[PDB]
Amino acid sequence: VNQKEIEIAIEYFKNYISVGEIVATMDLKARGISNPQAVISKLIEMGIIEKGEGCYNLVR
Ligand SMILES: [Gd]
Ligand SMILES: [Gd]
Repeated sequence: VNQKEIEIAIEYFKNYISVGEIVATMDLKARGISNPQAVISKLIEMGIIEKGEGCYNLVR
């Protein structure tokens, strides 16, 4: 997973606190992330975001 892509996704979830799986996937691809699934998994691993039911929440 690319480091610039990690920084792009982090900034995205900071501005969008709770976002659905499908909107997040669409919006991350729009900001140049071809594989948002991989970046999202890494952000969960890092404790940046948590996964609910088809929704991602910024841990804070
Ligand atoms: Gd939780
Ligand atoms: Gd959760």
